[PDB]
Amino acid sequence: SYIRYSQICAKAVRDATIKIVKV
Amino acid sequence: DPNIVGSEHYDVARGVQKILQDYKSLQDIIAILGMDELSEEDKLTVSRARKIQRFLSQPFQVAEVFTGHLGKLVPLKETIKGFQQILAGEYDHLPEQAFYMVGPIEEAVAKADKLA
Amino acid sequence: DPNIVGSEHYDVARGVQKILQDYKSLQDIIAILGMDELSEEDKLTVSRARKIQRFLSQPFQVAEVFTGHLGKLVPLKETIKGFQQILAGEYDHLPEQAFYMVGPIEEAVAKADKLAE
Amino acid sequence: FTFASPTQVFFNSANVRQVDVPTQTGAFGILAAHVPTLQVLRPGLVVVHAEDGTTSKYFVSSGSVTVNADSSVQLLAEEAVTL
Amino acid sequence: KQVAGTMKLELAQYREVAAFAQFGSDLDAATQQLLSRGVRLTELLKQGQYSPMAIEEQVAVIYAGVRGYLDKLEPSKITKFENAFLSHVISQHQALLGKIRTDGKISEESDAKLKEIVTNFLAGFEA
Amino acid sequence: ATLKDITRRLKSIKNIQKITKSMKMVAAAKYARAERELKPARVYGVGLIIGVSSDRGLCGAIHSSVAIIGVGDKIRSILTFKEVGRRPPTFGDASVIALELSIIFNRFRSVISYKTEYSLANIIYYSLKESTTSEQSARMTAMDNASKNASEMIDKLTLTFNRTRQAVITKELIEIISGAA
Repeated sequence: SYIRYSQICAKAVRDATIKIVKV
Repeated sequence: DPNIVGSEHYDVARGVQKILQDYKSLQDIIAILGMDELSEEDKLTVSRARKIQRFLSQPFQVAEVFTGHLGKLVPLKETIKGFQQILAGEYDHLPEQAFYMVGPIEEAVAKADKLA
Repeated sequence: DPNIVGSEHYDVARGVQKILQDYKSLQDIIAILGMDELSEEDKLTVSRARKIQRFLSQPFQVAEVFTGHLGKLVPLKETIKGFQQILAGEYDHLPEQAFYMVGPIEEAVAKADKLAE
Repeated sequence: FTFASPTQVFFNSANVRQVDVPTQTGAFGILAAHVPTLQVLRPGLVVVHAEDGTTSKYFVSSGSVTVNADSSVQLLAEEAVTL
Repeated sequence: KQVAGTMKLELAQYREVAAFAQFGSDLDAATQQLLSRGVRLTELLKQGQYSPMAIEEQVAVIYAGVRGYLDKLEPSKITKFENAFLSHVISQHQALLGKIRTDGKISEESDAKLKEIVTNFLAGFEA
Repeated sequence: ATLKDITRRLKSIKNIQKITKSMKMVAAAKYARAERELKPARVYGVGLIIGVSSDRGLCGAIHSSVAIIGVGDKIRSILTFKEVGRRPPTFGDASVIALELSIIFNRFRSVISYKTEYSLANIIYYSLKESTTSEQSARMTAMDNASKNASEMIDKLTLTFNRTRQAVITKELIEIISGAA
């Protein structure tokens, strides 16, 4: 997915709350 | 006392009383916030208790002018049965005012039909 | 009075009283909104105040039948030091019931190990 | 031309000459008259050529660029910082 | 009369919002300021037993805070500030306190004299 | 009925009233933060049943209006995403929702009135930003109404306190007169 790719690019560019509930 | 009036009579009587005391405890939070701020457990007891309150009321034959309604005389077995069904959750879908000023449990259903 | 019991003694006494009085106003919040609403600074003072409440309590040597375990006498210098340590946050890692019904602060440390296994 | 991150908005419906944009396949310089296309971005710089000839340099990590049937472009990134 | 009149109003503005201090890190910036001025002025009114202060010493310590020099200073160390500030002015500026007392007022010269003291004292203290 | 019981009750409801009035200004300050950040969010997000709410209640008819997925722990409470409303919703939160995987949320109008690829996460972000601005302003009114209800309650108890205070004075006085006569 592109979302996973997009957030990885977000982590690198910042170098310059919700939790998972599954029944 | 279960030894005198029967085990079914006593349990229903104490059931009616338990839910009314539970409803009386929430009265403060209901007045401050609202019924909508209660949990799903509490909202269910509140709706049932409010229906039990009204089903406790009764039109009297002496008050045939003060109300304009018909006087109602309800047998014991039918009185026990009526409250027992509300406690077990059989009339949860029915509106509150249907239980207000009625005779037996059958009239609470028949009153709800007119409001449909 | 600082000029009687010492300035060290006096300041701990007022410090213990201050955090317990501040906790009382915090108790008014957690009664309605709950523990989840408090700030990280708030629940730090609450945990300390609750530990101080329990450390004020001790088993009496005439009350063997009521508390279960024997009573013990605590020296003054160890009493000032004990509460002083809790106010500094030296035992924020120790559990709450470790301070309940014990003698000096050394017994609270030993009880903390006994609650694990 | 609209350029915005979740944090701040850089341009609101320009009114601009051309914008250099990083795209998965190399780079695209979108002129006022450009074909209607939908493209996805990659880690690269955005160069905004202002209508008075001046230049604006920002950086983009990822996002999308949308140019419609008319002369309208909406560029949006996840983060855009200077410098 | 000069420093009290300002303090009276600022503490009254505080009491109308003081009952909402438990959330005092989530309100509007305007009310947060009233909370800050309130708590600092309160800490100034705290006094030790058997040690009453002369009027000229009182007005000088209230002057700090009422002019806003304690606003960006930790509430716990306001008392430690006061005792040191009072000890310094008693030792170094006997003439100033002596002038406030004799004239019975705050002259513009004494106001400026106090301003240079507190500003430079603050920077040394907050370092 | 005793003065002690009324004095205790007065302080009990006064504590509620002070807390609810303290949350009216909080939900006024947080709403101001939420609307300031909604302007750049509305211009960002333009181009299956998803319910958007929060874990934090006390916001009136917001959770009841919206009628696996489901963001906001109070929406699963009727029949999942948890830990929202406590802090303002970031894009990363809207990303995680899209990562795990036609949308219902409350759109902000004013303080009184409401209505109930890469692009998919942007809609989730748009709903999250719109929901918390709606959640906060509705909480502002909810606690304002609760602060009115608690104040009316204090007023009724104060009248009881004054009747009981008068009653105790007279009762003490009769016990003295009778004891003398």
